[PDB]
Amino acid sequence: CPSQCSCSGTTVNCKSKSLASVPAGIPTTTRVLYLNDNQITKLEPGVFDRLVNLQTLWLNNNQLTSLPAGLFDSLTQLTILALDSNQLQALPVGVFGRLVDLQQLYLGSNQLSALPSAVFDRLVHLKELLMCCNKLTELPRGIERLTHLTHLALDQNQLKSIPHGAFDRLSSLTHAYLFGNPWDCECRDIMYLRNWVADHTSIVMRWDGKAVNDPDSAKCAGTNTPVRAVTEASTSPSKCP
Ligand SMILES: CC(=O)N[C@H]1[C@H](O[C@H]2[C@@H](O)[C@@H](CO)O[C@@H](O[C@H]3[C@H](O)[C@@H](O)[C@@H](O)O[C@@H]3CO)[C@@H]2O)O[C@H](CO)[C@@H](O[C@@H]2O[C@H](CO)[C@H](O)[C@H](O)[C@H]2O)[C@@H]1O
Repeated sequence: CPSQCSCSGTTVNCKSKSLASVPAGIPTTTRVLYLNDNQITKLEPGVFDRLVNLQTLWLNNNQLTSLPAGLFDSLTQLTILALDSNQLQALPVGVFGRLVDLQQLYLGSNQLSALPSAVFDRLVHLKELLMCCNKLTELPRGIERLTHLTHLALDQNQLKSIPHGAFDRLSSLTHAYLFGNPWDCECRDIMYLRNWVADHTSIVMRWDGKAVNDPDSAKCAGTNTPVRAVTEASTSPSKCP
């Protein structure tokens, strides 16, 4: 056990310990690793290579700005990875490529404006993808193939539309967060999101400390009128960015 942390069973608790770096002494037997709520500014390559039994890894609420390539490649049994509330500016290609059993991925509250094109291609069992509070301008490629998603959080980004058909195979969705985006309702491309929301009013959620069903929470930029109320006649292909 790291001297700054407490350990019990296969759980290592390094949460809220004012840590500036990942401490030594985490047993290779560890299955749950709390490193959240610290001041970790970077993760060294190979730091997780020894921890092949991890199933849940909490790196949220730190000061991470980048991740080295291959950082997680040994964590083949990982099912939850939390990276929210950091300062991640970009991700390397294949950063999640080996996390084939991952079920929950937290990326909200970073500085991401795009993702590598194949970032989710191997996450065939993913159920929750929460990426609020970044600066995304397009739906990341690959999300349309995460057919097992129950939770998809895209709120508080910079999305203007959703590519046609992107949500149609996400038939297990129960929670979709779309508020806080500047949806461009004069552009003809908004019609897919409009049509999809109108058919899935029960799964569009707002957030006041918790999920609250609100299909009007996806709002048009400027008028702040509901996206699902847009008429096609009011839109035009020539009014798109
Ligand atoms: C990894 C994760 O669960 N992230 C979500 C985040 O989790 C916070 C929540 O569990 C609260 C519950 O009290 O605890 C916070 O942790 C505390 C900790 O308990 C304290 O002892 C001390 O250490 O400080 C930390 C941090 O303050 C967890 O961080 O909760 C937020 C919402 O508050 C979620 O973000 C929302 O996600 C929604 C989709 O699910 C939606 O997009 C919404 O807009 C987001 O705000 C994190 O996903």
